Amino acid sequence: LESREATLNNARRKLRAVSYALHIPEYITDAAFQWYKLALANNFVQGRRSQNVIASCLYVACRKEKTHHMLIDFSSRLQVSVYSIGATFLKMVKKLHITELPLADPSLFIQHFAEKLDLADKKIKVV
Amino acid sequence: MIVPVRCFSCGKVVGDKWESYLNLLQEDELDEGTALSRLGLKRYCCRRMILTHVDLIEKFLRYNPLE
Amino acid sequence: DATVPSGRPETYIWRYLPAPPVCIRPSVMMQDSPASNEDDLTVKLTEI
Amino acid sequence: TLKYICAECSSKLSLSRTDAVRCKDCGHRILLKARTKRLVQFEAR
Amino acid sequence: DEINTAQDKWHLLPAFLKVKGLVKQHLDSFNYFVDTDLKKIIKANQLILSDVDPEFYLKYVDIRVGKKSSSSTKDYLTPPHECRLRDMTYSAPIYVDIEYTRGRNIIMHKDVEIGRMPIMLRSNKCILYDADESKMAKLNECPLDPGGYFIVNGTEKVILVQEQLSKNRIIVEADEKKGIVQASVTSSTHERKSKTYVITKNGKIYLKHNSIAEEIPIAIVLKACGILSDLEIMQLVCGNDSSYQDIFAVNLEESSKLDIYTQQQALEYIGAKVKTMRRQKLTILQEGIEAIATTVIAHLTVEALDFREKALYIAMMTRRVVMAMYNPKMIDDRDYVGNKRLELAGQLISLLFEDLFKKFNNDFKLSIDKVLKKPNRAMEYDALLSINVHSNNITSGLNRAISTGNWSLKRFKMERAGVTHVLSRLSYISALGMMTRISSQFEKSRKVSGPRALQPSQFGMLCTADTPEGEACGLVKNLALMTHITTDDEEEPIKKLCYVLGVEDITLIDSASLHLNYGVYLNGTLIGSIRFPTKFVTQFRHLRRTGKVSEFISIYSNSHQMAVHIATDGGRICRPLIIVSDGQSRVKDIHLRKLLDGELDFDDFLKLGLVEYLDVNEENDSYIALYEKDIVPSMTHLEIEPFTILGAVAGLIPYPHHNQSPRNTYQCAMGKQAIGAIAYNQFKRIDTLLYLMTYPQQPMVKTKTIELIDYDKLPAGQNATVAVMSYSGYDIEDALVLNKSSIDRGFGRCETRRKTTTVLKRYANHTQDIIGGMRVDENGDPIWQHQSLGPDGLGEVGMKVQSGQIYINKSVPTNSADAPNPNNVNVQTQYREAPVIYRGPEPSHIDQVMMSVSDNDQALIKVLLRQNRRPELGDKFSSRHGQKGVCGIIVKQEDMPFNDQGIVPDIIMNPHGFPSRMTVGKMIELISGKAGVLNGTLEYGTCFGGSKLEDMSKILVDQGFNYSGKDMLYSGITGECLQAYIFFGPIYYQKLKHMVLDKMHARARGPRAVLTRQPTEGRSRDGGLRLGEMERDCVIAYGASQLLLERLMISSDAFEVDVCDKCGLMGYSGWCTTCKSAENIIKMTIPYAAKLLFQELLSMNIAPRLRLEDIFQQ
Ligand SMILES: [Zn+2]
Ligand SMILES: [Zn+2]
Ligand SMILES: [Zn+2]
Repeated sequence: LESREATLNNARRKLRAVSYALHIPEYITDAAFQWYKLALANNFVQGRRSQNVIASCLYVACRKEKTHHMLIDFSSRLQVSVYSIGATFLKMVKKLHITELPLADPSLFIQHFAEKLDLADKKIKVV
Repeated sequence: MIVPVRCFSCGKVVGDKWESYLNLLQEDELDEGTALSRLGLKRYCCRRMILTHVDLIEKFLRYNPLE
Repeated sequence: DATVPSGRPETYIWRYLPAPPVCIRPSVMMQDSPASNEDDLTVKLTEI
Repeated sequence: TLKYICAECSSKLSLSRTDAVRCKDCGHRILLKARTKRLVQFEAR
Repeated sequence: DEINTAQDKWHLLPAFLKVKGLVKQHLDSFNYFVDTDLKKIIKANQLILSDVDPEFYLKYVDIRVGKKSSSSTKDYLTPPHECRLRDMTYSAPIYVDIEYTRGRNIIMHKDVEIGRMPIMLRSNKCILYDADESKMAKLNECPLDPGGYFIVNGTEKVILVQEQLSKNRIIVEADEKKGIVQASVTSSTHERKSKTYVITKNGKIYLKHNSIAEEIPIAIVLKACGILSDLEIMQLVCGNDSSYQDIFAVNLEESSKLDIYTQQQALEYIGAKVKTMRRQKLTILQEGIEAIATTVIAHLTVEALDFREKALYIAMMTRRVVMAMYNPKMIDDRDYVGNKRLELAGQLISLLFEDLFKKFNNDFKLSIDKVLKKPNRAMEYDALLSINVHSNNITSGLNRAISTGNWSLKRFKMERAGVTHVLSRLSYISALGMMTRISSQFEKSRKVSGPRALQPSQFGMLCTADTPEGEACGLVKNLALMTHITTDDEEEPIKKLCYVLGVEDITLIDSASLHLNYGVYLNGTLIGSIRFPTKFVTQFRHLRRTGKVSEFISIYSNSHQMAVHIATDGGRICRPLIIVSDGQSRVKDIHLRKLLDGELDFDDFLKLGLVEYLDVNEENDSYIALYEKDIVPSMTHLEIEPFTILGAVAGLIPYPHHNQSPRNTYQCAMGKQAIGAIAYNQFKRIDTLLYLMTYPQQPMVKTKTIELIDYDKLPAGQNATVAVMSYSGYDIEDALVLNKSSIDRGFGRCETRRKTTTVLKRYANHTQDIIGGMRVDENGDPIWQHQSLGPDGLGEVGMKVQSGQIYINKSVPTNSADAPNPNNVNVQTQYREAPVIYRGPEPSHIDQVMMSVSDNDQALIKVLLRQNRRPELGDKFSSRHGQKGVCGIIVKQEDMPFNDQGIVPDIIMNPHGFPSRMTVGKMIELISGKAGVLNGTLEYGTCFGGSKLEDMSKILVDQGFNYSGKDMLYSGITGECLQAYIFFGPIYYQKLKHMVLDKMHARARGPRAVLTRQPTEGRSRDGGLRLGEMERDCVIAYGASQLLLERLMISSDAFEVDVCDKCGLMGYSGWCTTCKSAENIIKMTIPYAAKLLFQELLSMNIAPRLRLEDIFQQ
């Protein structure tokens, strides 16, 4: 519909809003929208906050890539608790039949910590 | 790049005279005109090969990919 | 003049308009995307 | 074999495929393919 | 070495270009933008505010580019040659500092990232600023590179020095059929783009503007400014004892018609017919809307109370109307060089940035109160969390406006395109000669060849011999070798300075006496009405030479009217000249020898008062002497060096003064095409298409210009041994003859490198691309197509490729756009092939292939091919003086002639150019070159000087040859001597581009376009050539009536139409589909482009009924 086109043209500004902020590259925003698109049709966006569902939808796309981004870097911009946005993440994954998923591998997070930590120029031996 | 192994117009070889013509300039400071007459380049078609040879091989080599 | 069917002056203002074939106005694929760069002649015929 | 080398570190990297595109010993992200061993046949004119 | 001031004033021209180079105008503009001209932006867009919750405020205190305030180190930056191999932008981030209202207490937070400014090379913010061939060797960047150009995402671009007419000044105009006009455009820096006109309808002065609904005659708009007594009007405009009272006398009685007579009644007649701008409140007084109508007009001068100084600026604007009606010889042209304002990069990138910066903090404003319209979300709400969503419109705004060179502004609402170009790395000076050029505005006077021509007021301002031809013939021009563009300083203190020197004021002088005296004009505005100007102006320069005022001023003082001028507006041309006091100059060669010692540079020369900058307007009054042997006791401003009227790209011509004048504008257009060397890092870079020569040589007849830009440190082309004569008839129309044995020794073997690239794209459904390769058959891995593809998929560096022969294998998935199914069922074979095939008609080699990643993690592949070739016939050579030539034949060595010693010439050119082309340079370049070989020393051919002739035949007679270089030689076909004498010697022949290996085309029957079903335009689109309308009329003049039908429908556009007979219009395979009987049909054939006319003409309501006869039975 025109109202259904207008509710995703607005919802396209939301995904490009946080991805400009957290340095999410552009091949995840476009990958994130189909997860929003199937959750749009299946009556998941009604009632809940607009800005609370799109970050939970984006974290599905950031988990599948196996990238260094946590979950609390979404919530600290939004100034809510981790457990608020985490609870509506759990009601997304089991409702919408997401079976295969990567694990939160902690070995990913070591390599990304060092660069903004501003340690010594021998940054390989610390890794 | 490096000096051409033969002259363009007549045909004789100039590859063993580029280091010699320089060594006749570092030691025994000497005219550019009287150097390469002693060296053996008589006619005026071989003398342009060493007068005007820009030697870009010493500046290309400092960008070697092997540190 | 008369004596032809379409010789009335009624047929000189638009009441029906024909649509051309798509051979005239072909859907050129620029392949800058998996979307088709549709030419300006159909998108006018749809706003009508 | 004698696989990919680095830009200024100049260290021979044999990276396992679809894993990474950086090099070791240095953080530089430009990997030059090194020359083959196979004979190539030229003329001399 | 007894130095003297007669022939050694040249030695301070290196003292100019050492401290102050050749890319002054680009480097010193952006460096003034970064340092100072950012702080004048945030100080005019500070204090972002909200109306809801009025105790919130965020203010920008200061702004910085580069380093922080915590670490305060230099930086760590992606190097420029590391940045062009990854399609990234070379940029540095903008840092600001802020304080704002968090809540209970305000908080001041530093170093907020809001964007990334691109920075041009060799600026003081990039890492290449003052390096010493060891830091710069680590960064594998060339020492001899000019710098001054962005490397935004790959390609490297350069903002060009635009120019337009002088803003904030008036120009007089004439026309016969239209009357005359008076344009006066004014652009104050805040929203204002306004031009006013002073027009004459049938003998009456008016004043129109594009915010006033009609015109107003000027007797209203001077009583509106206080000048009311109606004798004061004529006393200002006309003067006394003149015919100007008679021409102007019509406009006086229109005060009697409109019956106004007083300054109170004068205003409201304007604003009665003003076009009312929508104020949304409209407090219109009918008393103040006219008092501001004398504020939004002629925005040069603003008023406080008196309206007085604005009045007699309108009176001086309408006096030069009346004088133009008295004789139309007093008019001015808008092509004089004093009426042009050059404007640089950094003072034009600032018009873009403050558009982007105000667009930043009014999207960031409305994102705040969208949260602050909440009851709970007003206490703990912090604003810097949501700053980074808006930061991306600064970076992507700047990088999109540099790549696609069109700048979409809002404040002036103007859409200049073409403002950036990609620089050409064809040759060394092809990329340096672009950095000093001028791109004009084409104000749509396409009929008039006035501005297409060249003005005499251009001697040494900007170059005279470099200008293109063809479509762009006089609107593209180049700076000369000695040139500096001024900068505006301030007009408040110099207005206070001129009162001290003895000028009166505008508010005291009687209007009877302002025409009897002269008048100081400050930026076109009269303020003082000086008397005895020549004591006033000569005391002004003694403040300037000794250094009380800045040096970028002009004291132009004409005498056609009674006015003296000052100009401090900046962005206008100048050059320096040494002051001559009287019949003895201020040369003082004890100062000049102390320059060579190295403590007294060029900058200290103008600090003392030995030299100063003159623009084109200050050359109205001065009387520049050429040489020191020409000093008169009325003679100022000795010319410092006379060959500086030619830039660094026209400068390489040897003996330009002997040569003809159109044979210097033919070489600048081709010196930018001659192949050669590029830089020192040229085997490291990956560019789109880079020509190289194997063995280049520096020229024999040099110039002082080529050693001041270090051209001969990496030259282009090599000097052959020309024996100018006719030979075998293959050299008739300036073609030329070279020998086969010299080409095999390596005379002119070029080399051509060509990038090509791919990108491995990551899709929506999490599918990559793969580089699997070398599918096998029958005990062997390689196919014919994969002999040079390697094990890893990327083609193997070091071995050749032929036609066919995939060299980058690539597979792309088949579910390219389907929705991600969150499972794992059927994904094992989905990759269809899409390889990269080497086309081209010759086998070329693979030089180097690298793989890396771009700014966002999406891999890159950039393989660079390589082939070298030899100059067979068709390959276009030149002469460095402008004599093009197709190589006509390649004969053997033994058929070439030979002198007594055995010297076979390299190249023979015919004698039949020198009478028509009048190139006496090549006849001198050959004498000054041969004598340099025999003496072992290179010789100079400069402009307006150079090595003489009579001292050069003395060397040429000692060694044993002829006194005119014209030796005698035998023949190689017949054996005996030649009955004439042959002019023999070495001439520098640079090789050009435009070779025939990539111009031979051959299309038999190929691709066809879709809407027209004709052959496809473009050699890369597989060709087929256009038999036009100029060539169609040439055929019918022969009377030939069967190949005209064959060349225009058979071999081009044939198509078989079956058309119905009655109600005749075409249908498909066997139908009529409008009389559905399918009975009356005739098979014929017509062009396809008339099948599609008969359906376009049918789609609008026009019916082309066809009526047929049979051919036979007349
Ligand atoms: Zn020789
Ligand atoms: Zn490394
Ligand atoms: Zn019919």
